[PDB]
Amino acid sequence: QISVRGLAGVENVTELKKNFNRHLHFTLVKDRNVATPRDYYFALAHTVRDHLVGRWIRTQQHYYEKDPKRIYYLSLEFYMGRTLQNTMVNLALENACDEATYQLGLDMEELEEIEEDAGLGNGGLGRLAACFLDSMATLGLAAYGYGIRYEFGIFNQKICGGWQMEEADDWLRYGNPWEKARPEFTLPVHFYGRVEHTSQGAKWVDTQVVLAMPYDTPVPGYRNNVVNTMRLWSAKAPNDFNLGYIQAVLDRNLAENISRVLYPNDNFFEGKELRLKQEYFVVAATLQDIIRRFKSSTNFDAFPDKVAIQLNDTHPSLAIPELMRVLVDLERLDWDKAWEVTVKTCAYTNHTVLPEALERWPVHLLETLLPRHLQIIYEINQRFLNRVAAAFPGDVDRLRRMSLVEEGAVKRINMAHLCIAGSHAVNGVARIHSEILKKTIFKDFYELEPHKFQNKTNGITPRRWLVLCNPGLAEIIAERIGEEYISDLDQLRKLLSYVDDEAFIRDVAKVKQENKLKFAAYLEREYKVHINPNSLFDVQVKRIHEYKRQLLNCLHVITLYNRIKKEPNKFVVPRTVMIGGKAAPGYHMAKMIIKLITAIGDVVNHDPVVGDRLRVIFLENYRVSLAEKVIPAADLSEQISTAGTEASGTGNMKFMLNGALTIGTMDGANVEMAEEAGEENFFIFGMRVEDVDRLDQRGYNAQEYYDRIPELRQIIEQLSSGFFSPKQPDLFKDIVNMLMHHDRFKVFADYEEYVKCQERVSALYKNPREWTRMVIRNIATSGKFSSDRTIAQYAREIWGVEPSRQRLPA
Amino acid sequence: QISVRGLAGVENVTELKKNFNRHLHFTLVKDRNVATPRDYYFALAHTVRDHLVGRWIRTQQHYYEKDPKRIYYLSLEFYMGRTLQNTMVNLALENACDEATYQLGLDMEELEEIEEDAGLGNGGLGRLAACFLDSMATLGLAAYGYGIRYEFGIFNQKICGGWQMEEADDWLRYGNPWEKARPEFTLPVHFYGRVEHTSQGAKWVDTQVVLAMPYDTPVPGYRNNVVNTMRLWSAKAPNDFNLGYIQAVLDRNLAENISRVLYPNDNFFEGKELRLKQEYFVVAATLQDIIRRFKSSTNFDAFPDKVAIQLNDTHPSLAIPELMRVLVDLERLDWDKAWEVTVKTCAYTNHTVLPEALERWPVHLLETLLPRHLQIIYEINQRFLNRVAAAFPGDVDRLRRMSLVEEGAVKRINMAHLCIAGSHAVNGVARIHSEILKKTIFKDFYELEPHKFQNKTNGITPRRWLVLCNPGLAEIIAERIGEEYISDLDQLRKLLSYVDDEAFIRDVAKVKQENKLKFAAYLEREYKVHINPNSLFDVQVKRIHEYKRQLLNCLHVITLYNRIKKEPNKFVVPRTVMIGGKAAPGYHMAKMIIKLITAIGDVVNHDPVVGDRLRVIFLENYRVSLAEKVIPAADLSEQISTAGTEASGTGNMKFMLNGALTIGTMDGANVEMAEEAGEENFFIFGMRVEDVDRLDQRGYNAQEYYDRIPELRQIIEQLSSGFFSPKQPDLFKDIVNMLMHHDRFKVFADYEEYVKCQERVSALYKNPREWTRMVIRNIATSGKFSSDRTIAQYAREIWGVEPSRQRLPA
Ligand SMILES: O=C1NC(c2ccc3ccccc3c2)=N[C@@]12O[C@H](CO)[C@@H](O)[C@H](O)[C@H]2O
Ligand SMILES: O=C1NC(c2ccc3ccccc3c2)=N[C@@]12O[C@H](CO)[C@@H](O)[C@H](O)[C@H]2O
Ligand SMILES: O=C1NC(c2ccc3ccccc3c2)=N[C@@]12O[C@H](CO)[C@@H](O)[C@H](O)[C@H]2O
Ligand SMILES: O=C1NC(c2ccc3ccccc3c2)=N[C@@]12O[C@H](CO)[C@@H](O)[C@H](O)[C@H]2O
Ligand SMILES: *Cc1c(COP(=O)(O)O)cnc(C)c1O
Ligand SMILES: *Cc1c(COP(=O)(O)O)cnc(C)c1O
Repeated sequence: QISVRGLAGVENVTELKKNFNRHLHFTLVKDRNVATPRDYYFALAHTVRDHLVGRWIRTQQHYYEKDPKRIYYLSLEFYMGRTLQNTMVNLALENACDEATYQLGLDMEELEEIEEDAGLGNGGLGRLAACFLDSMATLGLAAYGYGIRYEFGIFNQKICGGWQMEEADDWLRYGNPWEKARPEFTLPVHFYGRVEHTSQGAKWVDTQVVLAMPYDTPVPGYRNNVVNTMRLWSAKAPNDFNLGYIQAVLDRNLAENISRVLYPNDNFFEGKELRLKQEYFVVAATLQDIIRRFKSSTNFDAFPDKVAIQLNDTHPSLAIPELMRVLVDLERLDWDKAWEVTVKTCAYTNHTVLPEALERWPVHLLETLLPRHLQIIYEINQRFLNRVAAAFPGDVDRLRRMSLVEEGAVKRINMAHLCIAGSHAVNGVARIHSEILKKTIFKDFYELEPHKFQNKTNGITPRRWLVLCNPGLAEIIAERIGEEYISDLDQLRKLLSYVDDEAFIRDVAKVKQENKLKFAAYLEREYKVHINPNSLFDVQVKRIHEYKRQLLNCLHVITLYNRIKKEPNKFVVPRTVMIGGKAAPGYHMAKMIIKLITAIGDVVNHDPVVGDRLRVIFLENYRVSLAEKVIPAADLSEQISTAGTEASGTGNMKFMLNGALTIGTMDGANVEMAEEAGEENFFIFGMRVEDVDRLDQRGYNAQEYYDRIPELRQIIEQLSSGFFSPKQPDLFKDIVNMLMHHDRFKVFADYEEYVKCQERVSALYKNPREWTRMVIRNIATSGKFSSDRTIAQYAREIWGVEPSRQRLPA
Repeated sequence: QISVRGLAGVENVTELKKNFNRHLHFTLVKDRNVATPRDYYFALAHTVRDHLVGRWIRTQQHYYEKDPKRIYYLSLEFYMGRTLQNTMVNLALENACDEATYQLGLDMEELEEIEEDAGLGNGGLGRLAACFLDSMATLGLAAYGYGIRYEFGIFNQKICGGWQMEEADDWLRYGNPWEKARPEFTLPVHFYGRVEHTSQGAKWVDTQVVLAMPYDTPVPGYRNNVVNTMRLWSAKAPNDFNLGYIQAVLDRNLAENISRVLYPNDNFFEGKELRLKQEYFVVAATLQDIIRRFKSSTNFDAFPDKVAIQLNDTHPSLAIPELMRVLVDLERLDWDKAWEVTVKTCAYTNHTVLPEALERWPVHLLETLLPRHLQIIYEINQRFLNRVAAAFPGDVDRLRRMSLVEEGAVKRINMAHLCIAGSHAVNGVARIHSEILKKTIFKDFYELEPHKFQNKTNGITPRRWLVLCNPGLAEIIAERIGEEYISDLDQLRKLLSYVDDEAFIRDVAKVKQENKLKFAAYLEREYKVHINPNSLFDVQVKRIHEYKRQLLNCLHVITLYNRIKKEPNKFVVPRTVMIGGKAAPGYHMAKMIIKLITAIGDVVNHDPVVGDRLRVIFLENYRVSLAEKVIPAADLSEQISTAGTEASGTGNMKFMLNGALTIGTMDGANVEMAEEAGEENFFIFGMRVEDVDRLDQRGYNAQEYYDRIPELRQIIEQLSSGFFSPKQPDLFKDIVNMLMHHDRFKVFADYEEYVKCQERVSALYKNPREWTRMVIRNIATSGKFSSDRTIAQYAREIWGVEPSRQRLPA
């Protein structure tokens, strides 16, 4: 059909069809008379994975021969989504497979919808990991993702009576065709025990063993024939484990629990033992692998020339004391040399602002679980604090603040402090966030080692997030400027010369309208609800969090509702307001916000006076595959975090790329997005970071806003009085009480400027042509936010390797 | 190489080779430079399973079109062993694959040794199930095996310091290439709840749901293109299960524990809840499947014309009340009609003599776990006892003895009683055992319903147990009489006309000698121990059990040792005595016997005066694949159970087929074996059943034997005094004490006649030609003990179906 989806050669289609029927028969053991859509999807998945195999083997072979420096991306989360379409895009098979399946009487789009998301992440951090792998493979880097193969990913969200219920994400039930088990590369991991000191140094003994079994998933680069590896570890009990008989076998589950389930907290630290086990497990098994591969090229001076280990937040911070443990206790390097090697090898990305998201592990946990690592951490602290004392003599307070050990009723290790000390590079994930790291939470560290601190602004892969999810927009762009932009997104600037082309204006608005029609129909088919597709699609999708201020949005929505009721016969620009996102199961307030959203919907969507002028939709089970559908359909992107709380954001970027205007605070990458597009082409409102700091000094009194803003007071009274909860009048008292007395995120402070700015959005939408010209200005300046740019900067400025766009042979 | 292994056509070999390299690449994702023997085995396994696929699909298709009566073999155990060689034998691929692998530079025999046993059974009962499936497929019956896919089969046995240690049998670690998951045919199974009575009848409510997910394994018939199915169920938690969050997900393991582990007791009932859950789980899920298939051909009169359900002992006895529950409560048939259908559908094979092996479930367990089933069982009992009262009026004692409910401190359901009442046929597994069922434990039932009681003497499949394990013997037989005997084993009688052929005598003894050489070398390679292969191979392999009297054998062994020491310079026929078998983990006495065996070995095998004249070897980890090696290597088969305790035995048959003479009691199928071969051609010793009964009436006094037999007294004194345990003098006091005061199996009573009969064995072995002529007489009359004969009798006399030897099209 469309050009960026590749060729459908007659040989190619014929071959795909015969291999599809071979797999249906031999692999699935079905005949065509009993197959279901699910079988057809599996037959297709196996057919496509076949084209990965040669490329994967030759790639891994090439890395063994050339021996380049190897990048290890350690993360506890990889939010991969579906693999089938991405594989077809990256191998230029999409049209051929479409054609092949079409001649077998099947609709490929319908088979694609059968694939489960690999939901091994919570949101932004996990998804960044996934975009990174894609960009690492596309830029020909010898890169490996390492993590945990959780049996259960992020829970499936049901809404029952307007409340979130959680169900186990049994993503492996039907099998994962994209993974290859490698039980032959199974490795031991140790826990508990104790430390013996000898003449020949320290010895970690009487440990419990858990086995780590790797599953490899291929990561195809974009049309370069590169296929990198994502290796995920699974926990298995040793066979002499606990070894009356029956109970011993059943207790194997205690060890295997380590890889059972993803912790579902977004920007929240929960200090549980099982989580610490998860962190050590991926670190211990990964480092053994790294070292094994290094030794197949007794001398570790070259280690940092052959190995970069990137830590995705502090979650794998134990890689630092583990690398030391291996080098000092097993390889018998002296401390100072081992440490040099460790620092030159490791680099730490911070993804975190909020104090309650910083990992601070109680010492008694580390003492029991990882006794040698705690000895090593203490030794790191002492040597580190000795350098602080020498540089800042007499500054005893600095010593207290910089210590890796926090004093308290419970002593804790500050894993962030461990990462800065133990890494040659520390970066944040957007310019304003990297500035905040230097000015506030890591000021002291910055003053000691200024050279370590960098910025690497985040990005998203334009393969999944343009070509894949929005083929029609990719196409009209490729019509004017060619295909090359897909791996070089800066080329979208060339679209600025089409900003006054009537035909391009028509095509951009046409694609948007088709995306809306298609998403609206998706809502009817799968969830029986009727949206006006000529309305403005106002969408806020991201995890449910106080700092992301879904509640500010709710206040806007209720304001529009009250304005319509006061003046029912006045014209207003119609909106479909859609909010979606999961709340962490233990976050009471996030769960209340979801409930308020659905409660608002029940009032607004059933008011006859409102008509189709205002609709409020809670989008259930927000995940990667739903993002691929709703983001191309959106007109307005809501990026409305309180200034200084969103480290970067990446949703923001996905929307800019996909033809929606942004309403947002000067937070995270919003700042850079506005700077790229021009402030005139962005709906910026509200407090800056500096304003928030001024408000904090004089004290945030929410009451002042309630007293001065009648529209706002009206809303608080409706919430309190049970306008939105007739049967439980007091349902939302916790929301009111928090907004009035304990709002860390200053929702009321931004309320007035948000409502005003929302009016400017409405006014522009009234003028389709100028709306669309502004969209073009956004798409055309979104180049910077390619994860290819991000990864090239990581490669050049941290890892010391040169990216490449040159294809391996096919 | 040899003829019964099929053709190696040039097309066929070329094709096998290319498919082996395709699977190595595409399936295993390896290149030839990094593959290990294990990869090669997997590539071969996938290549061979490919030839099963067409046959499996067409077979299952044919059964849907022809709609024959369907046989359901329900068992908690299927002791399958390895699948690769059996598949090749049954598809006539063995020589082609040999040739294909040979030209790739690989040794197929070495790849075969990499396959794990599927050890989903304890011994005889499980293995009979496996032989049955093979014979059902070979005889073209529309037959299905149903059971549980245990994650852990029978434990691996290590000997440490002469003691059994158990390790978890992680048979699935590397994947099972022979199974196909069918998660799409997942079915619910209910537990707990309670019963509500309504107007519309009884309702089972508030249940816990466990899902049953089927895995299908193909069962190829012998060269007929039939491929039947073995369907094994796995337990999965529903996704709303237990649904803080983390703990709920971890507790899914409670439900999945149902299919986690095989209970490792041989002829012993252990009344645990988890075992009862296993029994209901396979029954509930299987019956849903049976019924679904029946309904795709509201009227159940035809059900018994379209369905036979065979119960492998009482383990799936709940099929009877479950079938009633479905017919009465869900299908709303009246009781009497449902019952008729149930009786005509079900048939019960008893495998059990020993009182401690009979299943008697406490009522309080059934009350909690399966409340409706208990109501139904009680209703069955009442109606059954009403028929007893009418037939035997006034015989109140008979009522007590025949009740399904046993009265006691704890009330119990006698599952055997439930099976007789609820089945149209009840059979034992050898003539003498079926006679004992009619004369003692089920006398009362026999007098009520004489027509229900049958004999079906056991058998073994000559494919695994001759062709596969002993190709050289198969070949010399095929040289004289052709190939047809492999599916018609009665044709071995034709070998009687070769009993005085010098060339045949030479070939039979040659094959035996080659098997011994090969087994001896296997002992050196894998277990570093040096056996004289010119010695007589005296072997007793079977589970460790007091009733099987390994201890009698030990007494013989110690007697030979003491005779050598008394008269060191006298000639004796050299022996290698090998005993192997697992003990149940909780069976203290079985574990002591193993220890005594190794203790005897430590004395005898290190005595310089003994030389290579006597060796005692404990064969570690006895299992199906070890049986395939040692049974062809044996000269003397030890079948020495106390008369009346071995229901049948099947080891006995495997040895007769493979060219060993039998020393045995008139127990089990030993009686029929002797009758077939002639008593002159068998080493029969010891008490008959009648003798044991006489001894029981007057009282078994072990002391009398100890006082009258000096040789025996000497042995008891050595055991007591620590001759065999120098560092722990009293180690074996529990063995002595049991033999002297509490021997249920009357070891001393058979001692004298056993030693005498062992002397006759030694004397015959001194005359190779006459030894071998006797072997020929044994092999030649072993036809009856084919499981093809057994299954044909089940088909004709119980299931009402006609077997067939006609091939499906290829
Ligand atoms: O989406 C994100 N999640 C986390 C984060 C931080 C700490 C955690 C601790 C425990 C568990 C999960 C955690 C997740 N940080 C985020 O990283 C994205 C990628 O840089 C940024 O775009 C987001 O602004 C930022 O919020
Ligand atoms: O389950 C399996 N997955 C793959 C496989 C093959 C190629 C791939 C290419 C790309 C990504 C994933 C891939 C996975 N091979 C399989 O290995 C199992 C263990 O060896 C076998 O039991 C399966 O029959 C076989 O199908
Ligand atoms: O090998 C056998 N195991 C059992 C058996 C009986 C009751 C059980 C109860 C619980 C668990 C396992 C059990 C096993 N019976 C046997 O069946 C074989 C097949 O008919 C016979 O040849 C054996 O003589 C007989 O001993
Ligand atoms: O793991 C698998 N086993 C088989 C399979 C195919 C043919 C067979 C023929 C006979 C016996 C067993 C058989 C098993 N197919 C597989 O199904 C998985 C689930 O659909 C896929 O993920 C695997 O990639 C694929 O290899
Ligand atoms: C990109 C993405 C996120 C991160 O979005 P933010 O708006 O930056 O919080 C979260 N979840 C999913 C499913 C995504 O695709
Ligand atoms: C045949 C067989 C048995 C049964 O042997 P008996 O001597 O009848 O107890 C037990 N275990 C294995 C491995 C077998 O192959």
